[PDB]
Amino acid sequence: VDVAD
Amino acid sequence: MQVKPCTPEFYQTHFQLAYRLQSRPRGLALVLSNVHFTLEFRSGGDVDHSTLVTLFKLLGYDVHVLCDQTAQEMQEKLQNFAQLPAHRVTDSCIVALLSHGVEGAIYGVDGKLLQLQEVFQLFDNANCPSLQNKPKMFFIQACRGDETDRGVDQQ
Amino acid sequence: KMRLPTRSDMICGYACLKGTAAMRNAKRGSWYIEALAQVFSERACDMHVADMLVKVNALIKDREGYAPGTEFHRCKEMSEYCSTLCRHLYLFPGHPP
Repeated sequence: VDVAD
Repeated sequence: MQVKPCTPEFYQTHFQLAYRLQSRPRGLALVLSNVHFTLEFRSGGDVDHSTLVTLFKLLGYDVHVLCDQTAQEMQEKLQNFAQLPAHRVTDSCIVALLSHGVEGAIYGVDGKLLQLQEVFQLFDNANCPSLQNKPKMFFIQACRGDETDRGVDQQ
Repeated sequence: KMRLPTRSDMICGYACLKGTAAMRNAKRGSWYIEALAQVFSERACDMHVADMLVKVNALIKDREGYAPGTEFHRCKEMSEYCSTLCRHLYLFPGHPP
């Protein structure tokens, strides 16, 4: 899944 | 990964209107990745790091690497890197920084910030005379705020 | 004699825009680095760096978040670059052979 940097 | 070479003809027809870029190595490259913090673990940051080290090597750069540095360590080591003697005889420089960040700054592993203005200044015409008139590339993989972009419908 | 501004001949690629978050996948890494490496490996032979960063912008504009059940599902990102370059920046990879 995509997450925030 | 493979980097297609340019042709001799391409070089001949483009070199006069481009920065001089024929030194071997083309430049030094620094890849600095922070993955473990206090600021969640940066899952996938290992893939990013490996990818860039491989890329910059294939582009003909001598690659230096740093991992999980405090803000103070980043500042000191970026300065050491900018002051290296190799810069006089290379034609360009690459610095890639990968971490958490905020607008205009990036985090060390201690949750302290390093200002990007401070980073760029280390490589400028006053502080880094060996890189005067030479192209200096910076790639910054870091958030610049906490606003998630929800996206908008195309009309 | 010709003198220099204090700062010049820099190009800075940013993964996201001012105020916003950049996206990263557990398995594939950050969207921006993934795109950057794909474009530079394919096009460094015949495209200058600012123009490659434009191709990266195209890739990022088109991607969307996959994270069902959280604020990131279908989310977006936009990369940018800023330049004080004064010439074309070609990397001339593998020349001379």
